[PDB]
Amino acid sequence: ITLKVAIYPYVPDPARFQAAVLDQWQRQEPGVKLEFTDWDSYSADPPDDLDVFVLDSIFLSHFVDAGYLLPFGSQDIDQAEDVLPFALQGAKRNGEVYGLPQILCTNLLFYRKGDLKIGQVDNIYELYKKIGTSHSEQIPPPQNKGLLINMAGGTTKASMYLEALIDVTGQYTEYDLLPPLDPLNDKVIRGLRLLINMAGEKPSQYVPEDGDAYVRASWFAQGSGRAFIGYSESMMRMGDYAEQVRFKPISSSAGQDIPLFYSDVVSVNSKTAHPELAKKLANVMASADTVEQALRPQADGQYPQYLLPARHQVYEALMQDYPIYSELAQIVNKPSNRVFRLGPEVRTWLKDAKQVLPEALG
Ligand SMILES: *c1nc(C)nc(N)c1C
Repeated sequence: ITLKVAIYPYVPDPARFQAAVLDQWQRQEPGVKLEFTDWDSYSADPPDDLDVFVLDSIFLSHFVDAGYLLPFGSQDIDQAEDVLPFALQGAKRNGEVYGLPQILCTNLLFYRKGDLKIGQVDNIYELYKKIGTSHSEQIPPPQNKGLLINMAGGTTKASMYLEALIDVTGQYTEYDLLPPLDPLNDKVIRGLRLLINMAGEKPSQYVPEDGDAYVRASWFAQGSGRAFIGYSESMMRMGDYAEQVRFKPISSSAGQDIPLFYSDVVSVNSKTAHPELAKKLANVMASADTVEQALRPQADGQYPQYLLPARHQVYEALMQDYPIYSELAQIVNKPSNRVFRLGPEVRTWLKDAKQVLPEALG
């Protein structure tokens, strides 16, 4: 018996995840072989021979209604009480749990220590009041000037549009029915344009030819820009500098915010020939032990990945050695937090949004 598995591809160090999963799997099932494969939910559906895999929850509704996944009954979920409540709830559809939460993500406002004025900023308009508009298109921005932020790519901008709308309306929704692309929401568009105005056009739309997703974090640590909005994982790349930066959650408006989080969940193929064994592996990949092992440094010169876990036990175990995880645990335990979900017609809607958003954003 060989199981085909795919870990989440977009992390600072996927090799650390692959080694943690293999190590933990072998402790319970040394005879069942694992064949690790490359798979991305943003540009592909689940292959028929891919047994276990990790996906971004915006695609969960589509996969469920298409008959691709195998639901997890209550007796198929290990230590459900340790999993953050909002994360567990965001993994349900048609009354069933369709995925096991592994990683969570959210943009944060990074500023340098000593710069107390930015420490008080709570939303993008207050940020604009402090740093103002960019006055250069150079890449990267001048030393200690402007905002660093990745807004390159269609789905990123489409995602940002939909998260902002929920803040504008002040009511959470899983978007079972996606919104009209014609009468576009003005408040949301003005907000997205403010971010571009603060960061510069070319700098905000830049894509490195080597595909380094954490390049803006390296520019910030070197002295570029005054503020940087990016995921928590950006800190692994900062390395030694991670201790010198400060960070806090930032809203796209003055209101109720409703903190939204991207959630990467572990699911099982409805077509798998090994249902219980597959469910056993899904639990291992999402267990507190393998996630802690994947986030911790595994060789000399290595730094923590700084990814957000979905179980309480991981934050507790990483805290002593890495005090940064204490502030991340606090952000993640807010009562109002929610998982970012999109309707069953995501793919088509994304195609349509690509023909109208760039023009609206200038
Ligand atoms: C979290 N959030 C996003 C949007 N993308 C990645 N890769 C992660 C880990």
